Amino acid sequence: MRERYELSEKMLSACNLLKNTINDPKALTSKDMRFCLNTLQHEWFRVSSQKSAIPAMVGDYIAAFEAISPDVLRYVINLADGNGNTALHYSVSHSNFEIVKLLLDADVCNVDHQNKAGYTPIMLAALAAVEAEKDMRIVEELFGCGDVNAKASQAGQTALMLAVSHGRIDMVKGLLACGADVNIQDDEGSTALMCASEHGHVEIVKLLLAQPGCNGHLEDNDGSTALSIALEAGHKDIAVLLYAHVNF
Amino acid sequence: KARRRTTTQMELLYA
Repeated sequence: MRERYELSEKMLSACNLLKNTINDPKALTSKDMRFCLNTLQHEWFRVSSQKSAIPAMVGDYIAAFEAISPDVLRYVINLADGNGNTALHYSVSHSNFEIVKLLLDADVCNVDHQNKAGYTPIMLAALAAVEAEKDMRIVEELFGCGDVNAKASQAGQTALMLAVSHGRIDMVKGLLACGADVNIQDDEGSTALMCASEHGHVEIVKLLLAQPGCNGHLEDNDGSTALSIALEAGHKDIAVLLYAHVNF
Repeated sequence: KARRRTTTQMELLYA
């Protein structure tokens, strides 16, 4: 058997103090707890969220928190820093998918939490570097735990739109396969399909078009369709694919 | 428009 990483004395102390005040909102927001809570947060982010975070150490911390109290586990895992980021945001963004998996396994993450920038961990996953087959299953696990159709505070973009705009075909297939709606329009009326036509992703256009109920007729706020956009972007091959679709 | 922008990993993470 492997000897588990233990919480630092500062962290154990803070967590035991938290356990004893967590159900008392007066105590929790008081001056007397401020140093405790800052220490708690400081330690958790140092251990869980740096690029060089040790996955085993994070997993052992999670177990240690649960053993102290399930309420302590929920509390720490869901801490957001001053950028509004949780450990789930940072671990998705650093492509540290071992840690992403350990966090989902705790079954307490607020996976729909929007950071200050306005994005959820699912949106961040759309742009993350996925190297292995194992990692994509972890990503699809993430998609299944949250709302894949949530809209960013910035322009109302979805994870699907972000994945399309980057040409990440792996990722688009994942989102679609976990229930991402093709027809959602951002704040300006733009669809995923329109994103695909701006960026010239012919393979992604074919994939979106192949989805049941994919609407090529939708117009953005200035009456532009995917077809009208495609022609202006110079993408003849996309335009003929789009034209055949809206006239099938 | 947002549909034409290429958003980076860091634009998603930090305001």
